[PDB]
Amino acid sequence: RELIGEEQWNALMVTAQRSQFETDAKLNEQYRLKINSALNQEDPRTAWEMLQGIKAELDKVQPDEQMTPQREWLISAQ
Amino acid sequence: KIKEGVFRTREEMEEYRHSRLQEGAKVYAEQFGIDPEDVDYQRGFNGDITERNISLYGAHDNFLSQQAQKGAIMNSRV
Repeated sequence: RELIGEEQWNALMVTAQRSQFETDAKLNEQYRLKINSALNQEDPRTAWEMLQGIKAELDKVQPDEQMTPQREWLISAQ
Repeated sequence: KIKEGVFRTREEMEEYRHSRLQEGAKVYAEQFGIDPEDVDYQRGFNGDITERNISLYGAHDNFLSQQAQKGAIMNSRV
């Protein structure tokens, strides 16, 4: 983490997290459809547990706390 | 090997130079037929050893200086 600079390591981990969502479009499709079918539930309180579900299946593919664009989908969804 | 960066010190370049001098003075002779201890062979083989050594030492101390800079940076971060 210190050969490559701090800033460059941050960029690196951001890229390593968000690359597995534009290298395979199955992940992109699946997550975007779950997000959108979670914004269209009738009860707003039952959309929030769907959104915590999505935020729970993002922590299995992006394990570092940088601001990947998928963590922007979830923020706009909430 | 000097300007590629294999020897990190001066002692390793010194030992490598010395040993390869001996093994080459033998191998090239026995490839060309000439006696390795021949007096005329060792007149053009060992011809101008100090100028060769000075050129090598210079083109290695350039490397030592740049390596010291790199290491000093990567050490002032840790």
